[PDB]
Amino acid sequence: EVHHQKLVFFAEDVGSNKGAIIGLMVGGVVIA
Amino acid sequence: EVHHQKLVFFAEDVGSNKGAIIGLMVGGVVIA
Amino acid sequence: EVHHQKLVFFAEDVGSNKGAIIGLMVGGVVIA
Amino acid sequence: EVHHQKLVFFAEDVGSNKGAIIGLMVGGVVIA
Amino acid sequence: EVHHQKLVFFAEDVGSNKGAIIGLMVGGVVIA
Amino acid sequence: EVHHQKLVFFAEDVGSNKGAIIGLMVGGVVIA
Amino acid sequence: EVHHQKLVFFAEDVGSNKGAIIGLMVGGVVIA
Amino acid sequence: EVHHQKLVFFAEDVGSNKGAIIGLMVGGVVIA
Amino acid sequence: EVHHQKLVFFAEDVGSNKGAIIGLMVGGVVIA
Amino acid sequence: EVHHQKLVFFAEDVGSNKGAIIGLMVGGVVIA
Amino acid sequence: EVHHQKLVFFAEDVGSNKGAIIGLMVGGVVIA
Amino acid sequence: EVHHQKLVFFAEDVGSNKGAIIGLMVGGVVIA
Amino acid sequence: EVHHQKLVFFAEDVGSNKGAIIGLMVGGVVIA
Amino acid sequence: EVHHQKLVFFAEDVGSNKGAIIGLMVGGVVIA
Amino acid sequence: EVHHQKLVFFAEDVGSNKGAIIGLMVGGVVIA
Amino acid sequence: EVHHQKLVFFAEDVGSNKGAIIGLMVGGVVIA
Amino acid sequence: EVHHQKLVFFAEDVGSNKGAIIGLMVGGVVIA
Amino acid sequence: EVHHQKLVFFAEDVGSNKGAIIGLMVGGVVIA
Repeated sequence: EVHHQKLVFFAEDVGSNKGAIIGLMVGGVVIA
Repeated sequence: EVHHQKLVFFAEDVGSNKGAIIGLMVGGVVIA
Repeated sequence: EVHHQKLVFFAEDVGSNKGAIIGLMVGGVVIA
Repeated sequence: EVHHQKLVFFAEDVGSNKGAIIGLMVGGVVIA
Repeated sequence: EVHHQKLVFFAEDVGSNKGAIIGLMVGGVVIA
Repeated sequence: EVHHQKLVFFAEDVGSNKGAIIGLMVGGVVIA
Repeated sequence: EVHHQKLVFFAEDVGSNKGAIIGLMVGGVVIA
Repeated sequence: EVHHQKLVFFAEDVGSNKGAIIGLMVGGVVIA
Repeated sequence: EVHHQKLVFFAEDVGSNKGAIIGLMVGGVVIA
Repeated sequence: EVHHQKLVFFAEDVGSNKGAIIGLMVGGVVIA
Repeated sequence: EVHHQKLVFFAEDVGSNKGAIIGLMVGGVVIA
Repeated sequence: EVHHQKLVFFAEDVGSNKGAIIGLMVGGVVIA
Repeated sequence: EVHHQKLVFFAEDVGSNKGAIIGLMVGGVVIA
Repeated sequence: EVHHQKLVFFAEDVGSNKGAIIGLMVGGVVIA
Repeated sequence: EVHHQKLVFFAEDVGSNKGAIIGLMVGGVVIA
Repeated sequence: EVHHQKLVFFAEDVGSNKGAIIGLMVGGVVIA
Repeated sequence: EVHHQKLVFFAEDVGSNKGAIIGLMVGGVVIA
Repeated sequence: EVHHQKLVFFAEDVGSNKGAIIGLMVGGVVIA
């Protein structure tokens, strides 16, 4: 029982979130 | 089941989420 | 041969979800 | 076995959130 | 409880967050 | 101790956070 | 005769935080 | 002058924090 | 002068902080 | 609008190619 | 190269293409 | 402002290549 | 043309290349 | 021609290269 | 705004190279 | 103001190189 | 009033280079 | 302090190098 690459983003309870972008390789992003 | 690679994004209870884009390779991402 | 890769997005008791997408290879994305 | 990559972002309870972007490599990001 | 590369960001109880960008190799970033 | 790399940023009870960026190789950051 | 790379920034109770940038190699940085 | 590296900045209860930058190599920094 | 690379800065309770930059190589730094 | 995302692994005039695998999200890869 | 996503695995005049696999998502891969 | 993302593992006029693996988010690779 | 983020691993006229592993986030790589 | 984020591991006229690994957030790497 | 993130591990006219490891945030690396 | 970030490891006219590791933040590096 | 931050490990005309490592912060380095 | 930032480990015309380690905050460095 062992993990290697643990990629968790916002993996939990949340109330209000605006503008969520997840990407190892990205570009040109505008969060209004 | 989670083994070695775990790619999760906002995997849980949420109240109000606006704009959720997940991608390893992407471009030009705008959120209102 | 066993696979140890896992990929997923938001998935649970959500209240107000507006604007969601998942893509390993995709460009040009706009959310309202 | 000396490979252990832990990537946890916003992995917890939160109230309000505005502007969330994650990516090992990116280019050009604006937060409102 | 041993980990080689540990990457923890905003991983805890938070009230209100505004402008959060995580990226080992980022460029041209602005937070309002 | 151990020959490992641990990175932590904002991992505790937080109230109001404005302007947060993490990048070992960042260039041009405007935290308003 | 030991060794370890520890990097902890802001890991406790915080109230009003304005301007947070972490990175070994950072160029052109400005906070308000 | 050789041993483990313990990099710790601001690891306690704090009220207000204005202009916080952490990084060995930093060029051109305007902390307003 | 010490031997171990213990870089500890502000590791206790603090009220209000105005301009805080931690790093070995620093150039063109202005605090308000 | 659509951004510009290129993903090239190899080019013409290869010659002797022995072992070439490409995968944005893949696990377990052994090449002779 | 263009205003879109272009994933190039191989090109002409390859000569000897031994061991070629392309998959956006897949686990367990063995090639001679 | 203009932003683009270009990823290239190799180029033309290679000659002889043995053992090539590319993956944005993978785990467990061995080359002979 | 102009480009912001460009991940170049190798170039033309490489000649002989043995053992090439390219990946943003991984864990567990071995080359003969 | 504004190469903001340019990550080059190798250039042209390589000749002979044995054992090459590139990764922003990787771990557990071994080369013969 | 002014900035530029340029990183190069090797240049033209290489010739002979063995054991190459490039990574901003990595750990546990052994080269023969 | 004008600020930039450059990071060069090796230059042209190399010839022969054995054992090269580059990383702003690495833990546990052993070369033969 | 600062120009910029630039770091160079080795220049051109290196010839025969054996055992080389670079990193703003490293823990546990050994060269044969 | 308010001045150009140019860190150079070694210059051109190296010739024969063996065990070259560079880094602001190093730890457990041993050269054979």
